[PDB]
Amino acid sequence: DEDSGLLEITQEKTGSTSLAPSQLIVKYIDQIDGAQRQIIVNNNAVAAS
Amino acid sequence: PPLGFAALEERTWTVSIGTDGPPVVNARIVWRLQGEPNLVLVITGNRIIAWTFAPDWGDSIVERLSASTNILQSESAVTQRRAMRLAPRREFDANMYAVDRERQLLDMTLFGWGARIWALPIWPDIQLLHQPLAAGSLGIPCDTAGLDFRDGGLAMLRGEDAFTYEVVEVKTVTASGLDLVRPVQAAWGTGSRLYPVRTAQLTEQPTLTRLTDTAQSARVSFLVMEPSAWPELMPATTYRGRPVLEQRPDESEDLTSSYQRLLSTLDNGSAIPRVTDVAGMALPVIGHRWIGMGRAERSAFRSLVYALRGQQKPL
Amino acid sequence: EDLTSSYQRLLSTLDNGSAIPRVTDVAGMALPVIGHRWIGMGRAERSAFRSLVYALRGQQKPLWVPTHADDLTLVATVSQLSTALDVRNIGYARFANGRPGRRDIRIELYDGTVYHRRILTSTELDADTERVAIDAALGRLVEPTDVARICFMALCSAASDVVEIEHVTDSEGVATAALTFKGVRDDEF
Amino acid sequence: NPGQPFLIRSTPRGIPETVVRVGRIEDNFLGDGKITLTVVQDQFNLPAT
Amino acid sequence: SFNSRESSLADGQPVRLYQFSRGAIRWSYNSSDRDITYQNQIFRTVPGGITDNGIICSGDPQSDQFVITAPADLDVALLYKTRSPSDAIDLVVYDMHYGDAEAAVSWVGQIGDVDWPTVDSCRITCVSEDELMDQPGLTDTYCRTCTAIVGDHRCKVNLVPYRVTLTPQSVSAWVISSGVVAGYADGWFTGGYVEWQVDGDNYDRRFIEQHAGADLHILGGTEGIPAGGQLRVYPGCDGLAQTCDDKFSNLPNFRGFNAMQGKSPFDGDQVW
Ligand SMILES: [Fe+3]
Repeated sequence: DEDSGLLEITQEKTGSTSLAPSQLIVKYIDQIDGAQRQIIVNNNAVAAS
Repeated sequence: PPLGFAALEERTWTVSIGTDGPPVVNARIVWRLQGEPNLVLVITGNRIIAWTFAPDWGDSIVERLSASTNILQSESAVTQRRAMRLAPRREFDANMYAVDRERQLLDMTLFGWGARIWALPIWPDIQLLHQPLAAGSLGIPCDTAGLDFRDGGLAMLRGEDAFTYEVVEVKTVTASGLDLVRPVQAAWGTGSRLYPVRTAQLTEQPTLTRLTDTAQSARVSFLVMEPSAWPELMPATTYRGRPVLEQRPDESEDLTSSYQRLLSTLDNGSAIPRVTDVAGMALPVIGHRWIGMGRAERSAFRSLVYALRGQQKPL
Repeated sequence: EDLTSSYQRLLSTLDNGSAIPRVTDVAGMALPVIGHRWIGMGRAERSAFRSLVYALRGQQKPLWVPTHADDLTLVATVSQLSTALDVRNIGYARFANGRPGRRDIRIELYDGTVYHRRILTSTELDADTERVAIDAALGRLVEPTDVARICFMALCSAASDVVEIEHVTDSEGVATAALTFKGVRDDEF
Repeated sequence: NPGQPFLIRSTPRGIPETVVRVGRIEDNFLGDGKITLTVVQDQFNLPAT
Repeated sequence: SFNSRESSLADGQPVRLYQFSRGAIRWSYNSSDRDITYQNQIFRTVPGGITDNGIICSGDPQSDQFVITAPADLDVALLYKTRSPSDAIDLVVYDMHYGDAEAAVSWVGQIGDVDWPTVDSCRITCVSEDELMDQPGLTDTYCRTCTAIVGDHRCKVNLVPYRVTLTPQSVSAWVISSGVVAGYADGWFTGGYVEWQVDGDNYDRRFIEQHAGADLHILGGTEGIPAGGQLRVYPGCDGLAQTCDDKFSNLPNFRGFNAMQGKSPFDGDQVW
């Protein structure tokens, strides 16, 4: 804290939300056969916006 | 060197150590004889030249005590202190003159010795002997109350002229005299000056101004390269476990006060500025002046300054 | 206007930390700095000074700059063939024992004749007197009563290139200027 | 040390008690006495399902 | 009290201690103006002071260096003036406050580089163990030679029986000559190294370009070799299987592949 050992905080970096992805593709290798495989991860909330 | 030693004979040579030579004494004298491993007598030490010029006392001599303490404060008015140098560096500023036989000696010394360690006597600590000092006597009975005398230090007797002087090593302080290890080889009667000696170096070579054919006034400034031990004592009064400054400041020069604040982030654009109180607290600033008119008060002030350690210790 | 002198040194690398500093002599040599002023009161002197300034070309061209002090005073007459000048002990041997700077002499007799000599080595003789040596001869027998000053010589060059010639009345009139000279190691060494 | 999470509070800035993870470290023990840290909000977690 | 003093707002008396260690020899220095005794070790005071620039831990070895500034006459740094010591000088940094007997370890590492920008100062760049991870890690090749330095943990060859202790006959700028080695076949010592005691339990090592008769060729010159000091010389392995077994009889540990295959694939064009 300011009185507990903090001097000054300068950077804030509020960031943004409208940007950033809505769908993510992950590619992995299955060691049983060594064939390329992929899975899909979706962000419905961000996708709608 | 080749000379036989008689049986049951002890030959004691006289090792005379001069005053002229390289600054660092790095000597290795080898006593080599047949059928015996080399027995090298190693002599080590340093060569220094003492400052033997009396500066006139028309203008006050300024003594400066400086220390380093980098302090960083947060948004709130809270400070953490990090006193760096335990022994403050001491600087001396004074003016001097040289007319008869001292101008040429000063010029030669400055040209030759230049930027090298000196043995600066403490001019403010001048002292006059009360009784004559016999040649070869061990111990100088003199006042040592509130003086810059330390065990294993140096002392420098002086006469009317620059030449009349001699430096001795003080072992300890008995509160009435100066224990000495080496006898004094010349007797000076009442009137000869006694000066504490501390190592010093020329911070900047003085700019000599010619007054006449043989006359030059110099503004010599010296800095001591040895810690200056001194007792640290605070004022007797105590309040909430802290010292209290009971001294009344001198009013000879008018003094004012101010309320310093961390009032940054004024944020001035083009239309109108707006100042925000980061902490909303005021830390007053006060000035102080005092007059010694005595050895005891000056010693107490020096102890207070040493105890302060810059901005570290509050009161 | 009162003038002073200083011993400028390359005394950098003080290396100050927190506990204690320590200064090291990179060269262990002192180069003196001397100031100079003059009055013209004539066209010829002003022309000569302008020629000197042009010849200097700033700090480039050096030239000896004798002092005007009285550092050394004789205490015993010296024969013409003798090279054992005796002077009052001013710690010269311990400080000055032969090295660039403060090793030149101008006798400057009463009549006006001046002899330029070159110190070779100084030896301590007594707590009050010394026997500083010279290079070759003196010219004649001179008693201590027939010496004005010694005024150690030293090679020096200008310290500031800019020179201000303050014209007051006219070309045929008074003028004032100030010059500063600093020692420099030159003359083939 | 790097990766160590800790809390920071600064009422004037309007930042409540927040959990952040240490990033780049640059400290100056002697001289300036400045200890400056770069931190990020704690949002790292590996779900088991 | 160290932590308490750090949290203290009025007792801050920082003092940084450096400890340079090389085996049985230790060098102790402090940044204050007086010597400090800690753990029965006294730290010398350097005229002019010793100071650093700060500690950075950003995860990048190239950027997280530690810089030390000290005079040019520093004893530990003086060794690097002529030739870098064979062994690395480990450095440990402590932090303590004057009047307290407790100290905290801050930085640990070894000397990375040393230079003397000015006669009155010297700059030392200290690197951490993390920087040793930038070099490759393949360390494997299917070649004919052994691919192993004689005496390494892979060769498993004991060089102590082959140690030869001798006093050199004559030392030149690039060649050190001794008659004892003249009794060995040419090239016997090729690839070996010479080690001799410098101080305490630390030795300096030098490789050998070639051995011929009574003359030994030293890579990089013979500077720093004592003319009368005792020298230990070890042989060298060429790496060939015949060389490995005839001389050292270490064929079972031979890591090379002499005649297993040079190119032969099983998916080529024509076997004949
Ligand atoms: Fe092998």
